[PDB]
Amino acid sequence: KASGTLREYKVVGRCLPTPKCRTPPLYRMRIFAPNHVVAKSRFWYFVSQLKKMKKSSGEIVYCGQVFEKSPLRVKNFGIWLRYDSRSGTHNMYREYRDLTTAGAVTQCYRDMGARHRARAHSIQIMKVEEIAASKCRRPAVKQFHDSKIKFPLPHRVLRRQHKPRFTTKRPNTFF
Amino acid sequence: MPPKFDPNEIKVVYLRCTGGEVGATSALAPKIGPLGLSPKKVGDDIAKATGDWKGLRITVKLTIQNRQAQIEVVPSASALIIKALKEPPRDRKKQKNIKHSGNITFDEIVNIARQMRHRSLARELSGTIKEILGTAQSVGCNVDGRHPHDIIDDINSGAVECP
Amino acid sequence: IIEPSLRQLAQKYNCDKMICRKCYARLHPRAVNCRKKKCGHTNNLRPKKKVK
Amino acid sequence: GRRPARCYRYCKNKPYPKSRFCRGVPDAKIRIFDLGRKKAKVDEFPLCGHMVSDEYEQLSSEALEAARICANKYMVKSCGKDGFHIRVRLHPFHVIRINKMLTGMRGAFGKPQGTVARVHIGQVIMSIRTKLQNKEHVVEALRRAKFKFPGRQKIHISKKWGFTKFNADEFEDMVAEKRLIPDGCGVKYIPNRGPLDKWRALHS
Amino acid sequence: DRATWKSNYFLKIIQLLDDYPKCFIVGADNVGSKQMQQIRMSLRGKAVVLMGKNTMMRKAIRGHLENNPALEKLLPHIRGNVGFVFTKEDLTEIRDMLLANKVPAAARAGAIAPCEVTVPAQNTGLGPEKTSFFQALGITTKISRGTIEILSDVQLIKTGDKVGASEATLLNMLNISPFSFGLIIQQVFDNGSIYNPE
Amino acid sequence: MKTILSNQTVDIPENVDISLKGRTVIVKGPRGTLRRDFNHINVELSLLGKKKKRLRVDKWWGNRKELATVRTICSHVQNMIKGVTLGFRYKMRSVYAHFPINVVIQENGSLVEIRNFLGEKYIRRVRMRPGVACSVSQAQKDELVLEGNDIELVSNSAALIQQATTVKNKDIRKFLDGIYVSEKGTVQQA
RNA sequence: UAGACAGCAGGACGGUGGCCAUGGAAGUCGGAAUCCGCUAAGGAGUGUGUAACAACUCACCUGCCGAAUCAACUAGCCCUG
Ligand SMILES: [Mg+2]
Ligand SMILES: [Mg+2]
Ligand SMILES: [Zn+2]
Repeated sequence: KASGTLREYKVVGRCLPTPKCRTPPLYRMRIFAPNHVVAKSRFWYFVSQLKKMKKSSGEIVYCGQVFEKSPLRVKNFGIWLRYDSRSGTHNMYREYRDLTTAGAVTQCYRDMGARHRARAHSIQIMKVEEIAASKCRRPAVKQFHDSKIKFPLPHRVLRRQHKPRFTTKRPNTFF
Repeated sequence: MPPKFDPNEIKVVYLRCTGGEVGATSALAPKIGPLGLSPKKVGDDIAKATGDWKGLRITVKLTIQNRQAQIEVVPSASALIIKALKEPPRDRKKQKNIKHSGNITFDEIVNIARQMRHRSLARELSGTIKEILGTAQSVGCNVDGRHPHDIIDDINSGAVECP
Repeated sequence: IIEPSLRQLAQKYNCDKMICRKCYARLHPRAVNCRKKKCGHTNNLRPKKKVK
Repeated sequence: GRRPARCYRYCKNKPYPKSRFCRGVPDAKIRIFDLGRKKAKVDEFPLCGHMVSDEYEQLSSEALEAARICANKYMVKSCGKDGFHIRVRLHPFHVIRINKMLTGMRGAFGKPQGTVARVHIGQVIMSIRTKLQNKEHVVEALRRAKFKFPGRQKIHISKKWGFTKFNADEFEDMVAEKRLIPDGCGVKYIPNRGPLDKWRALHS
Repeated sequence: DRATWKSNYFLKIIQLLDDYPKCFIVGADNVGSKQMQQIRMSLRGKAVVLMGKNTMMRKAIRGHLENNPALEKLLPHIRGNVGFVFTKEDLTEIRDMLLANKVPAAARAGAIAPCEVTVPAQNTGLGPEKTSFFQALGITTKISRGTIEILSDVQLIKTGDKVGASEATLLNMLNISPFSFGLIIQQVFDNGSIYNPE
Repeated sequence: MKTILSNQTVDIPENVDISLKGRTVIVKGPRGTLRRDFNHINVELSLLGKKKKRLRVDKWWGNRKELATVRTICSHVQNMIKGVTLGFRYKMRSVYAHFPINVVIQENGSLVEIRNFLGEKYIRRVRMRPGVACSVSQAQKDELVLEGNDIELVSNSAALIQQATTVKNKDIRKFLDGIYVSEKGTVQQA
């Protein structure tokens, strides 16, 4: 799987009946992916590991997008993970800040490529939780739990360099 | 004894310490105490009757566990026989000096403690029974002019009465 | 031959040290890792041998 | 006479074991596959720590013996002469051929110099059985052993009880209920299907 | 470790301070525990004697249950090296006791010179090894048939100095140390009434 | 990670006055003046109080290493204040077995001549760094003194001597001859 | 925050050579071993030289600064090889 900017989809599914069993159980999952053609496919990936079904022996009843409930309120997210490196297979827990659940997850897949260099086909996502200001075990996020917070914008580089390319004024990097 | 309460062969020789005084914890609550049928009042009454002069002197302890009346002869106080001929009596309530008379004046107790040992801790004609009864000159003493650590290379008596 | 306190002061700078087994170096006596890049901060040390 | 082991590390050729078709091979350098107080009942030595493999390769009889000895020495010096029981869970059944060029490349089919053992991933090579206060010494022992093998191995504790196949949390209850019997260095499970005379003998 | 040792002290020292009213605290100067060790032969558990740690900074938990006054009035008095010596007994008697209940008092150097120094008109010890120790200071060293007998009566040391290596090795090695004191009386716990030891 | 702020502070006594042209510190006091530049660290220095009582140094958005510099600036300043207010004095002693050493001072306090080390005929000359003044001592025979206001030049100066006076091609565990530092200290005990 | 963790400052006794080994092992290539207490705690004791020492020293508490720290694993870029 590749990635763009991700989205959350609610997919719920069922096996196929037969003269033995008439109404089998339903099964729900919560999935993050670009669009609905891939999410259906990731669904059969997981549900096959857990239970004993396949695509020919089942049907997709509903697949739909779930929208954020409060997208203008800053939130703290906590993420539980399974990936596999070049040697073994590992678990972990990570924390982030964002407005939307989608954006936090997206923010992970980048981060893992950078620290640990894992491609998306090597990652499984179990659970995501809106965490309080407490219960945050990681300091990078606790820096920002301050009612009276401030800081400056120190050394600020010139963007827009090739607007004038040959000048006379040497720049200024103090504001 | 294994299958049920069958007292056939239980006479045993165990080891305790903290000194043979009446104490606040009494020094008579070991782990081997509650195996041996000893209530707390009598097991001290025998110990204080047994600890009469010869010897009231604090030794570590020893106890040949019998049923009721348990004798405890003087153990192998060998660092403490440096001092256990202290001018008696000194039991309790009059002990302002820890062990500080400095009046052992080694003249006879060296060889008398040497023979008093029951051929214990030695493969020698009492040479080790001198050595390990001299291993503890920390707070010891000697003749009024003699000091430890600069007399320990001389012997001036006869080894005929050793065992 | 020499006053003991001065003698101690000399031995400070010429006898009380640790030695990497690889790079054959000198280190302060309270060390656990070498200082050189030739060995890789190697964590394998001994003390210096005092005269008999 | 012996070569390095980079020449024979990978599982290239098919198995060619010792049988009526292959004759003329020596024996192996290892002959003993377990040590320690190998008689202890199931209750004395409940803890098990394993060595596990992570490659598909070949291991030699020499390697196994060297590893066997290094572990025994330290384990003695740490705990005791009878504080443990150790077992090796591999056997050298596959054979190695050598073509000696003292013709050239004509008539090439070797001579059976050697024996070696094959490994799959997840298999077990070594295992130790002892008590719980001696956990870290067990780990230290095996760690000294990995430096005798060509590969990447790793160590883990088992949830089981000893060299059995039952979970520790269940075992202890399950022996006080007459499903498991301690018949030696192992156990013996028994179900509710046989003839009752064995239920009469028990429960009495 | 520190598991069962302090699991006692979750409530043990709390219990000591609640149920049994009056006490003393003994300050420990730069001292070896010989005094705290062989104080056994000064007294017994008439009440108890036990120096511990600085748990006497943990007093909000102690006044939590409203046990006894005069408890919280010690936090400045404990910045390091102090203990606690418990007696529910006659006041002025134990005052006089721990004024000078400090016998062993061994330390090579570091302490004070409390009183005036006098003529050493005694035989502390003779050494034929070397006489430079006396020749350096330059006092009468009349030799009368090997031995050395001094008769000069003059003043050498006076109160308010700082001890040096010379007299430090002197007072260790020659079996004389009028130099160290062990553990002194300084406070009063009258169950709530705070006054001085006059 | 990165962190938003780290800061640390230094006080000043009344006797002393300091000033700053950005990252260029000016100290003055009884024993003169000192001048030192910190234009290679990227910090913000500020000075606040009645007649500039107290100094703080702070940094924004730095790594593990870049935070490590903040206390190091402060440590230098404490040293400069102490030097201009008190001044540094290091004492050095000589050691020998058979052949003693003869040290003399040619200029007022600049040039040193070491002579007869291990019975050689060669002569060793040393030049003090500027500002430092050396002079033989009293009440102990074999002893030097180095006074200065800048610890750097002193310590640099004393160590030139210690390395110039050293032995080669032998076992040094026995041959222990040289000039070795005795103790650091101050011109004034206050 | 009951003040640990780094550093400065009082140490490592008795039944006890436990006990093999004595050619040497009162800790002393070192091996089955490894109870008891004195305190507030000294381990049937950690390398050192060793007829053997006494002891040097490698857990244990009396104070200074002082706290959010400590240990063992594991994997990514860089480094030695
Ligand atoms: Mg082939
Ligand atoms: Mg040998
Ligand atoms: Zn190195």
